[PDB]
Amino acid sequence: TRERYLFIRLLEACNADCFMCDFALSRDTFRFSLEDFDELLPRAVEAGVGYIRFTGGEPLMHTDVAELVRRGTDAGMKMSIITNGMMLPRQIERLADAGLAQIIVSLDGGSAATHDVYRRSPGMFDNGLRGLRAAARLGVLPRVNSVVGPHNYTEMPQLQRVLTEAGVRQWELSALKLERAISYPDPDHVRALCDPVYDADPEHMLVPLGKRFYGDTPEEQELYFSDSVTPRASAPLCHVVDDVIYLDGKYGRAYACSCLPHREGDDEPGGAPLREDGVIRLDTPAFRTHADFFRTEGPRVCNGCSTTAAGYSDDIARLGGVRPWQY
Ligand SMILES: C[S@@+](CC[C@H](N)C(=O)[O-])C[C@H]1O[C@@H](n2cnc3c(N)ncnc32)[C@H](O)[C@@H]1O
Ligand SMILES: Nc1ccn([C@@H]2O[C@H](C(=O)O)[C@@H](O)[C@H](O)[C@H]2O)c(=O)n1
Ligand code: SF4
Ligand code: SF4
Repeated sequence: TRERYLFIRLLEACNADCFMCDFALSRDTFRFSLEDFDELLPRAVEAGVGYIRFTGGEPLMHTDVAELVRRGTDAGMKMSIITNGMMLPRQIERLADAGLAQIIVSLDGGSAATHDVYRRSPGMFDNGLRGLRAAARLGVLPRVNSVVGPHNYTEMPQLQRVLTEAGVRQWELSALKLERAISYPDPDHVRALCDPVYDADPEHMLVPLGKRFYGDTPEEQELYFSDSVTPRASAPLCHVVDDVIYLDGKYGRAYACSCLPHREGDDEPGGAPLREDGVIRLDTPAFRTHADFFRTEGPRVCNGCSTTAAGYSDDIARLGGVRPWQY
């Protein structure tokens, strides 16, 4: 059994205003507690978890995020945080001293003039880049998440050499996901600008993780451009559901991957309950049933997968294993 990733949606509140996320302008009051994390830690330790990644709205708004990293690290967990970067320069020193192993910053443009518009938060791009440079010199692994659609794909060649020059060592480039259909006016122009980004020398240019956001095979690219179906785990099986646990903190839901919490599917809550009798438990029979469904059906029904997770499952299918921070 491999080293698993545990996502915790610490909170839903956020300080940004992104057009594409439900937590834009969220002032929700739920806060995942240190008491919850103390009960969860031994359960994740025996569940084979080696990575705990904090997400949500904006985790740097959680007043305990540094103490959570400190306690997770003291239990042997490789700690990671996904942030929009606005507060990262102010907290990266304390986070690094607390044992933070990886920082993920979400950038959706090659410059402040575009990113700060997409997230409607002037100064967020600049603070994200500072926090990445500061994390690099503090020994933290710097990764960037990018969401790309018709509105910003021409910026990706510029973001690539910005990230490269800044010392970022991992880059997720995944497609915009919305309920409504997403159509590019000219898919050939998307390939003409973005194929060189993926065809760059990884020795000199940061090329993104996993699959290309518009697909790798001609069939995947047709399914993405013509029918807005995002690339997912190929092959017959998805193996991400064995290595990833995503805890929707506010509600009581645990998911077998980091994209299934954002799906629609049924109407009753997705995933499985995190608690059985007020007691936090992992890999419950309901959770194993939830994961078993998407292990078989994921490659066939999942319209909201990410490029990182698709490449993760494929490496398990072809190679039998993944490198440390492949998720
Ligand atoms: C919900 S955010 C929470 C962490 C932090 N607030 C941030 O943005 O980096 C987690 C990731 O999901 C991405 N995301 C948000 N809305 C998305 C969408 N509609 N389609 C694809 N990715 C999305 C964001 O870019 C971010 O990298
Ligand atoms: N509408 C959305 C919004 C976010 N996500 C996923 O959220 C994950 C997280 O919350 O941590 C991220 O790691 C991942 O990059 C992103 O793709 C999604 O799948 N669909
Ligand atoms: S900063 Fe993160 S949580 Fe907030 S609206 Fe943007 S993507 Fe959503
Ligand atoms: S195929 Fe489905 S279950 Fe598997 S990683 Fe992608 S979204 Fe998750």
